[PDB]
Amino acid sequence: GSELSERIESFVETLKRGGGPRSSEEMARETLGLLRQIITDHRWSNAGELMELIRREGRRMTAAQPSETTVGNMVRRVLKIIREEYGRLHGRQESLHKLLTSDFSFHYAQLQSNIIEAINELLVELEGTMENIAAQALEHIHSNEVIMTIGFSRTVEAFLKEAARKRKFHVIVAECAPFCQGHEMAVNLSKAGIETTVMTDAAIFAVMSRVNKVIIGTKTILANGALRAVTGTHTLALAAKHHSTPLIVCAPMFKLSPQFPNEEDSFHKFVAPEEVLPFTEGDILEKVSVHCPVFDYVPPELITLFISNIGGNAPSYIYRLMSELYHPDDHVL
Amino acid sequence: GSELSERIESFVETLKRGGGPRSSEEMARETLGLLRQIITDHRWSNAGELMELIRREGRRMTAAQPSETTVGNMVRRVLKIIREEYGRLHGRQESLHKLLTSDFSFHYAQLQSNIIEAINELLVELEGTMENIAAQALEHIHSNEVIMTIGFSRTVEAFLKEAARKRKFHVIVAECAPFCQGHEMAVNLSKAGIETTVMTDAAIFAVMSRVNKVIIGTKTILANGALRAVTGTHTLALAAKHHSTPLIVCAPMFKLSPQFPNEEDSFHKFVAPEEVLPFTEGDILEKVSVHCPVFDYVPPELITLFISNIGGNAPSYIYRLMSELYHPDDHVL
Repeated sequence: GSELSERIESFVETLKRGGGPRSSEEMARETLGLLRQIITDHRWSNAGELMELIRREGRRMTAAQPSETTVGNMVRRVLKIIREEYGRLHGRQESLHKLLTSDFSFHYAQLQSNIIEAINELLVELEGTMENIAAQALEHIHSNEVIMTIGFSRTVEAFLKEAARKRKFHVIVAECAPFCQGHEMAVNLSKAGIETTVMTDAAIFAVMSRVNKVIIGTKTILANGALRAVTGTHTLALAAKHHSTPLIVCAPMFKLSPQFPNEEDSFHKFVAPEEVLPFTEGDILEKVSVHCPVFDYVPPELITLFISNIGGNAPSYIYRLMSELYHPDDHVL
Repeated sequence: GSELSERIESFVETLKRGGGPRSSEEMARETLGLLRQIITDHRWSNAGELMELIRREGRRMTAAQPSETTVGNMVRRVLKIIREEYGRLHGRQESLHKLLTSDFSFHYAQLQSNIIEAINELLVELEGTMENIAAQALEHIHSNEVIMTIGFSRTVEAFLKEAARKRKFHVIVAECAPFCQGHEMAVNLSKAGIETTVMTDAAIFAVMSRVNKVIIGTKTILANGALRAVTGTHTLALAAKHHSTPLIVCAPMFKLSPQFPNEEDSFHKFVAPEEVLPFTEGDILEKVSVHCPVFDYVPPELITLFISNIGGNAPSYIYRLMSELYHPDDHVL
């Protein structure tokens, strides 16, 4: 009751003010725990009331920070789990087969336990996602390869660290300006014995002719296979496509969002201009427009392969995965 | 004279039957020497008779073996030299300037010596073409590069041997089947300490993703910048273009031919089918048509740079280099 309300308010304020869970997996775990607490503590009779309550809470959390798609993905996953459990306990996707060959008000006592155990199984699968992704490193990295990365991705770091246990290769890291988090990735990889190079994004094209493949992380994966990545990733993808360099996206399954790139002006995250132009510039700041987008849109045609905890896939198959995780009626939320 | 006629007949029969000068430079030297002997021994009152007799001899030599463009190039170079000598001694290109602004057979008793000394200067410049081309190796090869070659080219071998004196790199050689002369190139490069790999042409597209640049020779350079190279070079150029891999053609200036790719069905050299399908196959040879083209046509858009004894040029500039060497009236010959 009161404790749940305080937790929800704290989560919303943390999302609004930034910070909090640095790891995306940690944020997904916290969202799943909050949803589990909402299901346990709040009073509901049938599946419809629970779905409406979850929809309202997910709407609030999404409006708190629209750029954090993991919270909305978790809300939609919980809604799909609830729908599946209700259909299994009560009854027995849109397609041509369904079109040709032709009510959540009922209450069941054991529905809540099934929902809770399904959520617990989802959390358990979430805990082992990084190791599952990293276990496929050897199938994609050969001897004396050159790998190009941008920013600081923990999944890519685990990928490269696992691959380095048995193979020798070179890794080039571009500092994702202004927040040059690529330096941390470079020093972490160098601490593991991998030979690493530090360079600015301005050189991404220049060295791209000597890169064998590109391995990057992402913030969100759209329904068409497009990426919401860190800024400068679109340029890296274009440079890789210019040289036909394969581009690999190491992204967990919980970063898939059933949204489409139709939305505008809310995609990129705009932060204070101080990161790009310091306040000490003076008078010229009065008549200069400074914009600092944090995220970038990458079209699906620039992506070669998606590596997730379930294996490797092409972007053209992403829709099917998105059909297996989310109900089409929960896209609007 | 009888000796000159017998030399011309021997040259023509050697061209018709194949073999003879293994290197292109040796064939150019022999053609220039034959033309000089023709000019000295034959009796001509004026420049017109000399030009017509040289045209007749060049027609005979070209008809002896059309695929050997070096002989015709030498004939046209000598004709242009004669034209320029006569114009300088007697008088003082098509362009808009000439169009807006707007006669041989005049004996001068001094043209022969000028022609002979110009031919001698051309031969002297020809002697040092290979070293001039190889002197530019260090400007195009960096440390730990990967180079891809096809067949056996003397100029590329000199290029790589000169570059290896100061730099360490990897060279991949594709055997130009059926005449697997790439084995000789690989062995020779390994004798110089360069690390080399032997592979078939079927693997070209398989390995171009790990190649930094492609350095190849050619048999002929066309007026539009196109190439007549060994069979299999077109697919190599297409694979390099697929990966935006720069393609460098190391070819001396005497391989430029003012002809255009309009000519068809005589471009490639067709040899006995024994090289592709052995005679021991038996009955199936009765109803099987097997063709063995020796040369391939490479469009100019697949070539990045031409390296010759005068430096580096783009294909789009080839026409100018072609206008500086040959008169437009001698293209038909």
